[PDB]
Amino acid sequence: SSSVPSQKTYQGSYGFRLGFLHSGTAKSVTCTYSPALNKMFCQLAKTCPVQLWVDSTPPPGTRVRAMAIYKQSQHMTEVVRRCPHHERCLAPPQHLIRVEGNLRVEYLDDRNTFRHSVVVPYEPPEVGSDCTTIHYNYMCNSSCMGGMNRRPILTIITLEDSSGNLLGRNSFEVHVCACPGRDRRTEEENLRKKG
Amino acid sequence: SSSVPSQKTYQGSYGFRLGFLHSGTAKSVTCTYSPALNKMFCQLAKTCPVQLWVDSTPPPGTRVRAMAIYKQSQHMTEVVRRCPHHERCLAPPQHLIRVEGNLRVEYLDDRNTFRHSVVVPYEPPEVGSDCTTIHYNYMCNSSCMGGMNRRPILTIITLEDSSGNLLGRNSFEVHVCACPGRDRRTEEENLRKKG
Amino acid sequence: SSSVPSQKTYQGSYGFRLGFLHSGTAKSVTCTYSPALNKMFCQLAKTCPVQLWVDSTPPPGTRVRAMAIYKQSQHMTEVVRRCPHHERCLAPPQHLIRVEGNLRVEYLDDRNTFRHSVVVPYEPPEVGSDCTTIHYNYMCNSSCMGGMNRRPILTIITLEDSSGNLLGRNSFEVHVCACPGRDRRTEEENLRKKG
Amino acid sequence: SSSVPSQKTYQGSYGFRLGFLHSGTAKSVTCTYSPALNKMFCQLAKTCPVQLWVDSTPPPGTRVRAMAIYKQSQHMTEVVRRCPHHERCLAPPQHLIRVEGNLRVEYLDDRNTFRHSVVVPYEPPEVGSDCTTIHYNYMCNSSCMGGMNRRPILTIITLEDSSGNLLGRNSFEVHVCACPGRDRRTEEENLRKKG
DNA sequence: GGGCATGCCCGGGCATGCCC
DNA sequence: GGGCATGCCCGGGCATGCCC
Ligand SMILES: [Zn+2]
Ligand SMILES: [Zn+2]
Ligand SMILES: [Zn+2]
Ligand SMILES: [Zn+2]
Repeated sequence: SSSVPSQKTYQGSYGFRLGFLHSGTAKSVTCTYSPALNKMFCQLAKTCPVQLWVDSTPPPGTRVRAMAIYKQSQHMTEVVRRCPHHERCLAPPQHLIRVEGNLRVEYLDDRNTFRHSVVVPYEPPEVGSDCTTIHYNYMCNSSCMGGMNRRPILTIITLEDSSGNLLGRNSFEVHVCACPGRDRRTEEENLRKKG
Repeated sequence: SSSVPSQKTYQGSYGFRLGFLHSGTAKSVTCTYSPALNKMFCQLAKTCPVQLWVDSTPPPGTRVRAMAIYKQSQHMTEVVRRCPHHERCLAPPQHLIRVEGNLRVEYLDDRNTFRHSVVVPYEPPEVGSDCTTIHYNYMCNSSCMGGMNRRPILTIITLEDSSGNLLGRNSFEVHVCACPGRDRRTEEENLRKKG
Repeated sequence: SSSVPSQKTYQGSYGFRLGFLHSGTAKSVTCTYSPALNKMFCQLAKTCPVQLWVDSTPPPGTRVRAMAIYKQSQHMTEVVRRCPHHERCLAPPQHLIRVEGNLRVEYLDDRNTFRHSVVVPYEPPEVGSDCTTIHYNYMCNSSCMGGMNRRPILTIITLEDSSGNLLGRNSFEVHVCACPGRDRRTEEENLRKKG
Repeated sequence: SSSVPSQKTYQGSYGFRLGFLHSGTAKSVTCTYSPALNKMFCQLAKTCPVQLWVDSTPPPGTRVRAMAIYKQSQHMTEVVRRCPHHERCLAPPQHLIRVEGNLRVEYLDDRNTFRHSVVVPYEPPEVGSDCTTIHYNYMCNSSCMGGMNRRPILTIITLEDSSGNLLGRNSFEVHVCACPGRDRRTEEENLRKKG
């Protein structure tokens, strides 16, 4: 059995999709999302709100899981972990991705694949709104030595029922950096000029 | 009975064929496939994704075997092994080909032919995709002294049922090297100018 | 009592001084010493030869101690350590400075000051030469996150008798980096243009 | 105590010096010596005759020892060994340097420094000649992967009495290669043009 | 002996954490 | 927000085992 989780978008029978909030591109804005690149640019240990959108309401007991994988083919089979520095200085210190502001968060270390994930219960949007927001946190920069070490990652968000069935899957690239607005504008300019 | 395994393409009743991802020809790209040559150019100990495509779904318990053989007639009967340097510094150290990212990988040392092979279970593409990707690893350069020693090899991929029936066979040439982009462009140029 | 060791040059009654071998300024030469800056530029985990010169021969049992301290006033009281990444992947893993090629090397963790040092016996130059060379090793880049973190250090070399009397002291600045030739030429140019 | 043996020439009270025979510079001559570079160019596993010259006859029981060390500073503390390939395919297989045609040859693995050496008894030149020749053999190319790996070496010849006293020391650089005449002419031309 | 292929050295230059 | 320093990617090119 493969230890590499799928990243292919699966909107599923519930119409599962992600949403992200517009940001305003200061050089060091705390987070900013590029629709053209399907890529979040954000700062380490700071809030990265992700919206959950569904056409049909999931069944009770549905869970929302987040997992990071390296985007490039030569690194895909390597588990994404926190670097030794940020690990040394609740959430186990080896986990890259945290969820803030949720009382039912669980951190999994898969017994077979060794991959990390963080799971919270799915809550339908309150009577009166269109989506559900999760406050994620990335605890390393993409550049961290001994961790992501300048390798781009994807975050895989899966909607799963209590029985474990995959109900939906979406993914976005993440670049954790000191200056999200600068790096977003640079990669988007490179895309237009040399893409 | 012959100890030289067949390399002849046998697409079989299941329409078995291999696929490879386009790469972009940097001089030292980690892997790049040449369709004109049916030849993978890749770097040692780095991921080499190979796609499995089928027209019909194989029965349960189907396995996928990979095995290296020397391409040239005068070397065909010699077992392809890891060189002593890379052998010394679950995969046995003598095996050239490894599979990354699979929990059910098996390494075989044939009791009679002494040939090495690595086997994983066949998994059908997930509901929502067209092929299955295996992450292969070549643990020597083609040039390694005491190993391949600058001799070209073929990788033979066989689809086999649990009973051992050959369901399909495909093969591609491999050149493991420091600069796959350079060597691919050089051989393709030699093919055009002097082939 | 102060836990900050002295860096002031004390050539002493034995005429103790340090020497360094000229290098040739390739961009990524493994080590190169700048006399104008009294500064070694070297690569991590690679040999950095340091010459011991004396006018008078030290008594038997003399020892040679090396110790790193931060050069800048605001960091001087912080112990120089290996960063967590290089620590994790006879020399204790927390020590920045190692000595290669000596059978009588000792690594000290000071019980009171917590500072690290590495000591070898002093050997007089062999009948027929002018100095004694010690092969030092710096196990982090100056830029290492969670370690030196881009802060310049000094290496303090003390000649001590077996009783612990300070016989001599010398020091040089160290910049461990990927391209010692580039960084040396850049700092020397900044010194000339704006020093 | 240092584990790096001295390479400094010590002609000593017996006037100890090496001699080498003129060769004639075919591209692949089996061995050829460059006086300008004090450097032997030779082929692997082939005879490399070295002459021993003395002004005064050594005492009975004098021994002749040969030992290889890396010439460059960043490799000097590493023991010079045979590569895994030539080790796998009398003299222990890990030893680079052998002596041919001598019935009293000894191979030492130093218990403390781990360095290899090969020793034969010193014989004075027969009544009627000026020097004594030893037939050395280098069992790897300088290029061998996992061995010298393209790093230049020195051979240190020491004349020692039976008690262990150093009587004399000389050294020459060695380049073991397929084409000694080509590589000698190339390095000598580079010396004139860019030295 | 002439010349090719290939592992790796080499300097130019990019990206990114952080000083200013 | 502008700009510097630095680890490392990148293509040019050298050296060397071996084919011819
Ligand atoms: Zn980190
Ligand atoms: Zn190998
Ligand atoms: Zn470090
Ligand atoms: Zn060898």
